[PDB]
Amino acid sequence: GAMNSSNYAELFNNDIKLFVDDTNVYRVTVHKTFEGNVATKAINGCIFTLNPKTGHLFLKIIHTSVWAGQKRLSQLAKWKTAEEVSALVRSLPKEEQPKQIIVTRKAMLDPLEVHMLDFPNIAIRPTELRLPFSAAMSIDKLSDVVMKATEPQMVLFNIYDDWLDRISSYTAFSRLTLLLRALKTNEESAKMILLSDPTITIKSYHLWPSFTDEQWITIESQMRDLILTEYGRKYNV
Amino acid sequence: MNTVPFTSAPIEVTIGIDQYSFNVKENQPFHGIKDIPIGHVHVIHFQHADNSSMRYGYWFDCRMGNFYIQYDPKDGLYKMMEERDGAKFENIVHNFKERQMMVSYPKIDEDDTWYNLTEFVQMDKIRKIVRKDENQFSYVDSSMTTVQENELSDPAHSLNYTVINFKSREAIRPGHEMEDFLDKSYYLNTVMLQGIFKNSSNYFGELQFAFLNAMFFGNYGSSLQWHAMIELICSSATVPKHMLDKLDEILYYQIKTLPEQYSDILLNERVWNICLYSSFQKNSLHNTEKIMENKYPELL
Ligand SMILES: CCNC(=O)CN(CC)c1ccnc(C)n1
Repeated sequence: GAMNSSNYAELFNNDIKLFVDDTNVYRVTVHKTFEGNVATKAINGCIFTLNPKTGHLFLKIIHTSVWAGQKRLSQLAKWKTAEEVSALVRSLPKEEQPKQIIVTRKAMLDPLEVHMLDFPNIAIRPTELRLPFSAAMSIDKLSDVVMKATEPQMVLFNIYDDWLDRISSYTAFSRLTLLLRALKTNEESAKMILLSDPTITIKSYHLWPSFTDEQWITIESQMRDLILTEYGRKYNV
Repeated sequence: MNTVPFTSAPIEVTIGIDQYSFNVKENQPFHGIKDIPIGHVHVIHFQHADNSSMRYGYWFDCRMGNFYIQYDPKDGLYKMMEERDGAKFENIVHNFKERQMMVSYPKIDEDDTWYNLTEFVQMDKIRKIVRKDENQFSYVDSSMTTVQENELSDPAHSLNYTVINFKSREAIRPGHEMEDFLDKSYYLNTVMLQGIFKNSSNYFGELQFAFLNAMFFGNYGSSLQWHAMIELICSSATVPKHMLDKLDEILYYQIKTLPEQYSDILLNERVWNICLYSSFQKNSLHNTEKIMENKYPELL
């Protein structure tokens, strides 16, 4: 069935699974036309596919050429996502495919189910969690590779950098969701927090700064402050 | 005009003949049903006074033999049987008619309801859905399951309807996943019509037979089958114009005939609202939509 608070620890067992988020597959700017009407201009997007146990991010870039001459693009984006996820499973050795795939929006269930009819032993699940993965385009290096793409492309990241050397997957996932929740709630402040100390750098091969354990605990505390705060400023409390 | 004689009526029962029904009291002198129009299939069905559980009955065609009903006190039901001795049969029927112990199939001459509900239903196809080839008639009841239901447990007593599944490899061509899922014309026209049913009459025939088993027996698998065959058409952008026009006639008479008070269990809100209001054919079922909206607007 669905994924929720009660079975949250299944994400870090030893059955290979992915999360698929489709919220940045079809992205547009909305502008006025000379005639004073409105038109959209698509920009590159990405499929956020994430192995939560290892941190593997199989980032599929969706080049704008894929929408050319297509109608009903919000609907096709769902099927395009399913088609690419399916292509990835199929590319992979049997022992390497996902036993489950969790979709972050229910509208993905039917597209992915239909694209995966060949894999009846892969379970396609929704979740009741409000995961902040839409904020993945606030990670500068991810946004950069998407926007520079001139063609369809798959780039493989580890969204945990080297964190699993020191902390568990459970803890690494929780750090990631907190960072992403913060970026989603107030991207400027979130980013001020992460880069306030020029001595702490992001290695060329990482997404996040090289914080010590003690420095992560402070960062993590500052991000919770941010999220609590924006909640007041928003609701007046 | 043909006759189904009854040996006796030892237990109080509600008897159905097509869309008609009447009460027989325990050991009332009842010897069967006469003036049955030749040329259509028919269904004679039963609901015991004592156990309104398990409606049950027999599909049959009087051209295919002489059939009578006889209560079995061992198995506890009204059983259809064939009389092979034809002189015995004529003689038995003549006596019962002379003594006027038969009710008359009560057809009004303006009334084409039964013909309109059974236009494409053929006894030879009923016998492939309901497998029991030693009899020419076919038993159905409330609790029989469908072949598809057994895939999701006794196969001899199953309803072998045509399996329809929108999320199956049969329904979806590789590379046309979105196209085939959002527009089922390929599944309808090539897979089902051209491939399985051969023509639209065989398809409509199963669809009608599914609806009747749902109405008369509350057979839940039959109901699912009816709705599925409707939805497959309604979810195809490309349907021959003649098929839509007959579909509209077919549904109209099914909706007209449904008990007003059974509407909540035999009609799937999702399928009907989708078919009448969201589907490719939302503009194509004028008669069906008008009767649906004037009779069951609650459902919509
Ligand atoms: C795609 C679902 N499979 C995995 O996640 C397994 N996972 C092992 C760490 C990796 C890592 C690298 N490449 C691939 C392809 N898989």
